[PDB]
Amino acid sequence: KEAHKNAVIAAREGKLAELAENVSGDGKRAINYQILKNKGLTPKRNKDNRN
Amino acid sequence: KMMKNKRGGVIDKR
Amino acid sequence: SPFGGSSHAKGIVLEKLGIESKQPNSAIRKCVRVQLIKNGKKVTAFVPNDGCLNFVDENDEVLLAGFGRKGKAKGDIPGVRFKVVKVSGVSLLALWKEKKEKPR
Amino acid sequence: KYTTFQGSQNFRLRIVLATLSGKPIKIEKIRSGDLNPGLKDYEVSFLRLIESVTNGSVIEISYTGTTVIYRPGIIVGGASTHICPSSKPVGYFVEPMLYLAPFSKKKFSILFKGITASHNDAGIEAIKWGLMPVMEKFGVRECALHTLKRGSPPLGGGEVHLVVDSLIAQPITMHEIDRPIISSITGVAYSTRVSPSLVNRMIDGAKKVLKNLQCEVNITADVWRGENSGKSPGWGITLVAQSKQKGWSYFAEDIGDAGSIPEELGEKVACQLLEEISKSAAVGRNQLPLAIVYMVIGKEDIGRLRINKEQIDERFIILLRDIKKIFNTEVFLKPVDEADNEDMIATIKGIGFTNTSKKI
Amino acid sequence: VDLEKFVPYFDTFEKLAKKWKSVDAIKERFEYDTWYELQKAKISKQLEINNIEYQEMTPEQRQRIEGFKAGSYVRIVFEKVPMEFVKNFNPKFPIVMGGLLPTEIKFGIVKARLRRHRWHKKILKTNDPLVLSLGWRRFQTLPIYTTTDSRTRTRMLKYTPEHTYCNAAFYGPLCSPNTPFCGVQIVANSDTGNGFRIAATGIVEEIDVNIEIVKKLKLVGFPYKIFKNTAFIKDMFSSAMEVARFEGAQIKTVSGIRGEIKRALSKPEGHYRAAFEDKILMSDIVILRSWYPVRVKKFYNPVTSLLLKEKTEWKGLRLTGQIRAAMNLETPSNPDSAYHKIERVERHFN
Amino acid sequence: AKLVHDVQKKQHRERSQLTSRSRYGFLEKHKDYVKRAQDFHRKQSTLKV
Amino acid sequence: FEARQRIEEKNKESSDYHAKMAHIVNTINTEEGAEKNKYERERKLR
Amino acid sequence: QRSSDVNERKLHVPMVDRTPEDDPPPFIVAVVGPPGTGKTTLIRSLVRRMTKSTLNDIQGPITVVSGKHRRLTFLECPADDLNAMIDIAKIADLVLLLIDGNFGFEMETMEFLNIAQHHGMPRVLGVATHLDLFKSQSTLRASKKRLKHRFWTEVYQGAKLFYLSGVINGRYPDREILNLSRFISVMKFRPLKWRNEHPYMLADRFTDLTHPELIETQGLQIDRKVAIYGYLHGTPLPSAPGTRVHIAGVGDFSVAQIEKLPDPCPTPFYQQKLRKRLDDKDKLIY
Amino acid sequence: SSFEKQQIEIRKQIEQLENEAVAEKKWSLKGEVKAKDRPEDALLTEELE
RNA sequence: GGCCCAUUCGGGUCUUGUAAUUGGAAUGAGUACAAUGUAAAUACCUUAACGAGGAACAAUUGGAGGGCAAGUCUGGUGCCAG
Ligand SMILES: Nc1nc2c(ncn2[C@@H]2O[C@H](COP(=O)(O)OP(=O)(O)OP(=O)(O)O)[C@@H](O)[C@H]2O)c(=O)[nH]1
Ligand SMILES: [Mg+2]
Ligand SMILES: [Mg+2]
Ligand SMILES: [Mg+2]
Ligand SMILES: [Mg+2]
Repeated sequence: KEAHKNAVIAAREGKLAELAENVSGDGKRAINYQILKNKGLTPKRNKDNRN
Repeated sequence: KMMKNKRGGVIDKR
Repeated sequence: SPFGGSSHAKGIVLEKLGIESKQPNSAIRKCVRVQLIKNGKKVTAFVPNDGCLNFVDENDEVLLAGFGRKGKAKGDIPGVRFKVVKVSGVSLLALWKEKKEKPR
Repeated sequence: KYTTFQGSQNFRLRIVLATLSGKPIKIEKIRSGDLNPGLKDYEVSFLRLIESVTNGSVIEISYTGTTVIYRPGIIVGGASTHICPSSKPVGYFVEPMLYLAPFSKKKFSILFKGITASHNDAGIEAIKWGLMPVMEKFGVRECALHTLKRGSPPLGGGEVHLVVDSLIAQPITMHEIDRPIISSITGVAYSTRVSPSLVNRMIDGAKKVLKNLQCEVNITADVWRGENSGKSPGWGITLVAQSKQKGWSYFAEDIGDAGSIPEELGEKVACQLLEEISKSAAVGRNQLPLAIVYMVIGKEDIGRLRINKEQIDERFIILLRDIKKIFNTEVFLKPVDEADNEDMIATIKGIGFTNTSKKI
Repeated sequence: VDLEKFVPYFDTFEKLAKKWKSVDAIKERFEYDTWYELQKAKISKQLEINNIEYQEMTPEQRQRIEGFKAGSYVRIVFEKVPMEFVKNFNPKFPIVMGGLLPTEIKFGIVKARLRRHRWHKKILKTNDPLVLSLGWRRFQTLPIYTTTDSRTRTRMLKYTPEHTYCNAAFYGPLCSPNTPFCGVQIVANSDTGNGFRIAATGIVEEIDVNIEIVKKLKLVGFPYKIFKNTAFIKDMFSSAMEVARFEGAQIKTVSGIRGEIKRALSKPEGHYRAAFEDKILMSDIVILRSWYPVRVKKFYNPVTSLLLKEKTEWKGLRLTGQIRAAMNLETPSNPDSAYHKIERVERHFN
Repeated sequence: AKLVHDVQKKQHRERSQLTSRSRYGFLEKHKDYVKRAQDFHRKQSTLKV
Repeated sequence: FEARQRIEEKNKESSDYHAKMAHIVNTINTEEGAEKNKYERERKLR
Repeated sequence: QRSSDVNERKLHVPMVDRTPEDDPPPFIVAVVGPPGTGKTTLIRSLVRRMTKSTLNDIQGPITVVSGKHRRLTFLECPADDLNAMIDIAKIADLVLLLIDGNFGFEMETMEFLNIAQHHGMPRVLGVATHLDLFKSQSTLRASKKRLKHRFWTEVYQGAKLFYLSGVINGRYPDREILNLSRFISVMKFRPLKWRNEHPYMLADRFTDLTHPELIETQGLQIDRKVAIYGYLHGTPLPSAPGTRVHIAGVGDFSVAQIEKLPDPCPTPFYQQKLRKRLDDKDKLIY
Repeated sequence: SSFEKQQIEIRKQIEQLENEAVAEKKWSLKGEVKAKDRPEDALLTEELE
């Protein structure tokens, strides 16, 4: 049981480390794609409409 | 049904 | 013309008359009482849906437009002729899609 | 800490003002030197009325009963019934509720049971025709006191229903710097468990004094008979002088005791109405305490009320001092520019009070 | 003499009668274009009256009534101020002072309509600390998100809705209804990361001293003997005494077959008889819907950034996910609650 | 679909029989019960005739 | 006893809600419909 | 039917403006931006034009007479603190939103806008800096156009967005700063519900009035008596002591004493009262 | 100092809350309770509706 | 198996579907060395290198239909209807 628990905790810790990998080394925080385009909630649209 | 939704109350110590 | 010559009319939200109706997304729930600022007359207007009902709260400025119904609907309340198109200078549809925030 | 007061004096007002302000108060040295010290039964009942219409209030009475500490809550209201002790009539308890009802979360629908008249306290018709109209002037559009059953002393047995359907943010700013013109005199002569002749004998007595006036006089004969006539015999009269130009009113009231002449009571009350008119400028002496409070809890604006030289008595001063102790507001009195009379203008700045208990 | 006596003092009856034999002394008594402009005129008139009256009052009388009017440069003295404010004073950080109305002083349950911010990554959880900004004040609270269930009750929610408003109840200084606010989970720079820090947006709807949030509690039992409509159920209750309390209660199966708790069986303890509108199966599970009250935690942690030396690493109660990580605790999980793919065999009958 | 997000029209997944009750079989839902009730009423109708 | 009280309270509450909802719907139809028809005829007159 | 539509736009909700008729307070101008975007240099550049006196160091609010009857208070909000970004957002009459054009929008720039929108939107001016870092004019124009249009989503369409190229001697170009001073003067402030219902003031100085002997006989731990100066805003403050008041980041306190002092930076229009341009002697700084 | 004293009190208040969020929820809080899950004779005292 | 017509019952026609895997080519927006240009300079024209598989190098707007829960509400003549 302890072996299973350690595996689950380690998996979460690795995922948290992976999320921490995303933060830029430089101090400045840039707005992500969602904030920039501000597309909000839209339906799912086909790719054929793109052209 | 009176006590259901009350928090205060007159505390008489006489 | 319903607004005395205007295509849209400014108004002040007085009360959400259907706030206590049990059935969600009912026609009554989408009705809000509005006072036209031009002449002070009280009227009833439609909100697009209960989701848009959250953005509207008392004493806001609202731009009203005629509510045109193509055909009779089972749950409609005939007599309500107006729909809210903007609140606090922002489109409800824009707020409803999370493309804007209501400025207070 | 606590705003401290002395004695039973102004008990209801001090409790009422604390509730409106939200400031805790302490009242001490209540009848310390009496053989029976402390609160009276009707005062304890009045506190029981306060807790029933508010929520979160703490009211602790000393072991000896001579000190009360009150920490007001929020005005909630709702539907309830109050059993008035025989020591005081319903009007003793209905009157303070007029100060709080329009600023409640839920509508006040209170059923009061007990004696419906007395020599010292407000009557049913005094509230209906004398005080409630003042509330209507201040923005309380819908208020009603229904008389389901009348109860005369000593055995009482009456029943009245107070319903204030109008909930408002705060009283409007008042502006009355003139002397209202009286256009007609109205009134109600009522009697319980006695012959109909008595109510007619009052109106003859009252009409005797008022017939010299140049206005119409129409006094109602509201005789109560049957199951709803209460448990004891009693009779009384209430006269109201009305000014339809701005809906102002002045009134006088008194009831009859055993062995008293109905004609004399009609004459006495008719005389008192004229005396009240002579002593009034814009409101009666018995309406003045009600009007001033609604001025204090108005918006942050200067309201103006015209008052007479006679209305400034010992009672008037103790009211203003109590208000300042609670609200820190000062009433500014200035003379009018006229020379026909000695009236002043009482100018008060509202505290910007708002009905925050009401859900939006 | 006193206001308890409503009726005012009057002279003796015979004196008044003589006084009022003659009634001569009192005989003397007997366009804007738009609605918008009419309102503005009413406001301007009242503001004009204020200016006129204050001019009539003396300068000392004026200050006594209206108080120190805006634009005045004033010196205000305070006592019992924390020493850390004087010591850890940085002129770069502003000192903002705001007056409080009587309601702001009171503490109680604040009812608000609240939504997760659209740019916030994660949804908010009940009883999860959230730094709120009401009026002049900033503080950390534990809010409870609720739903009306078609305007019948205040039911506790587990999380904020993904893309809409939900009712929220939290304990804090009372504020007037219709006051908007915003919420943040983290204020310290160390924990800032890269995401958007504005978590919740909402508006206060009501103020109360108490609230009756309630959470659905379902009692589950299973059938062990079935006779057409009637069936005997087990595992719902522990003793026959409990069953008697719930006799006549409304119950149903997963299939939707409605029934009633008829009687408690003498043997074994806790078993009871029920009747259903139609015959139930052994595989079915019977449910009794019931409601259990929930209490708001009275937690108040004002954000005193200026008192701290750093002024930018204020930290309070942590989030549940952070707490679990620190003590290396697995996220609680129930195997039965997990969803699996369901393949249905074609239904045939004799 | 007018004035309805795709989030509102999200599938709600179906639950399964408890492991303790796995022996008794598949947990019947409303659609399964309708099959039983309809079949029984059909047979009883013919038998009554 | 408690079962009796709950049923009577629930029935009373339900009846009031239906009356209240009917009232607000009926009054809206009558007053706003009158203006709706009253406006429409002027447009017809025009 | 344009006339009817135009007349409609003139209509709003009737409101009460509590701004005093005589001697109104200086307006609070909050300079907000990411760290290193040029908050300090902009304040120095603006103050120099408005006063002709250059400040080597700026700390706390800075009051200047920018017009014949207009006074302004500039405040540099700490860019690393979110708690600061909240309480200025509740009092700022004008917000100079600095944006790094080369880098683009940042989180804290967007975070402040969301805070302001929910707590009462003030007047917002967008100021774009670091445009000299661009090497090509073509990309500069596209970058400028993208920033303006996104900025028009957060703030009402047609909102003014400025452009500052580079810094010389720690100052922006003199002409461009002149335009900034121009648009600040013409702009009009509308009342806000929360600012018109409470009294508030931004502290101009801070002072400790505790006796030094008390600090010794008992210790530094002893609570301190403090006097705070500043201009009053919003509704009038009651004269009598004991009024309950909240200081952001400290707690709730009661006013022990209060008194009015003569204006340290009086507006010239008042003095002359005791078509014409502002005199050079008339403009003051505090 | 007075500020330090209340910080200690808050730190005590934070610590207990951190433990409650970790602790397993009471039986009533858990949805779909069963006779085995809850304590015996609990329903008698709780006064549910 | 797809599609078409048809109120109705049904009728007509045939290479179709993938919500499967996979290959090498083409180039523009951009990132940009130059020269030409001009009083100088911007701009135009011309021109090295780099520049695509979620080609995430991530155009939208509007409309018509569905379907799902141990979910919630309402009216009833069980299991239904809204
Ligand atoms: N190239 C360029 N540099 C600029 C510009 N505006 C500011 N800077 C530089 O940015 C640096 C920081 O300027 P500051 O005025 O201190 O900005 P700040 O907001 O006060 O920065 P902090 O106080 O540290 O948070 C200075 O070295 C300036 O030279 C600009 O338009 N172009
Ligand atoms: Mg700086
Ligand atoms: Mg655009
Ligand atoms: Mg390919
Ligand atoms: Mg495109």
